[PDB]
Amino acid sequence: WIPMSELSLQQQFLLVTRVVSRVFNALRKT
Amino acid sequence: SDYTRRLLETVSVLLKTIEIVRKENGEVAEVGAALDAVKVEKEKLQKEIMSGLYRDMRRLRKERDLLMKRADKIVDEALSLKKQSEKLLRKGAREKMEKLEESVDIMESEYNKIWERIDEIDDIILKKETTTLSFGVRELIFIERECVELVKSFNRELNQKSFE
Amino acid sequence: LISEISSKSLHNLLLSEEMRSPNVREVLYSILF
Repeated sequence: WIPMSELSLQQQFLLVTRVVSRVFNALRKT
Repeated sequence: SDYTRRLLETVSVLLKTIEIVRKENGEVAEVGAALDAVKVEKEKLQKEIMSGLYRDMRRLRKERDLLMKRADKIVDEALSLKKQSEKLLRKGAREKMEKLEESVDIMESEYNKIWERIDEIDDIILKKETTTLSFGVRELIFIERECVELVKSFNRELNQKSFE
Repeated sequence: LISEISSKSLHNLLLSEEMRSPNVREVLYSILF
């Protein structure tokens, strides 16, 4: 798991971009 | 372990595309279609792995839930036997008392057996997680970044070629 | 949690390239705010 309380700023940017990418992939099929 | 074999044939096709676009100056759209085919086949393979994993997960979790439901039945039966013994203690019939306690003892034995099988289902669940999640999807992701960085390096080389 | 496991597997942080304490994280979060 390696929880998020030890990561970096750009790594948290990677997390939020992967979340928004999954959301966009879910919504683009409409 | 055939996932890496089908994907290895896929990336062999990708390297064949790389060679034929490097030699005879093919269109970039062909390499794009090849990388998209690799991406969609990786996504389909991941979906197949997830479908099989969720199938065995539903089977294991439903067997575990059946075990807890049977444990609920056995503790309800044990409570019924204890209540029957409590009512019969006021009467003084000592012949059924030993039978009731023996039935409670064998309930306890099957309860311990149920706990043992719950544990040996749980660790099977954990291992069937970790083996697949450590081997399959991670191999697919590693080779996916490998093939897309090969494509990106070749595209950079082609950009260098075109600007001179 | 269907895609959460794939998200756990996907993240490419294997190149750390950091090279302190979580108290410094708190004070730097305050500075950023």
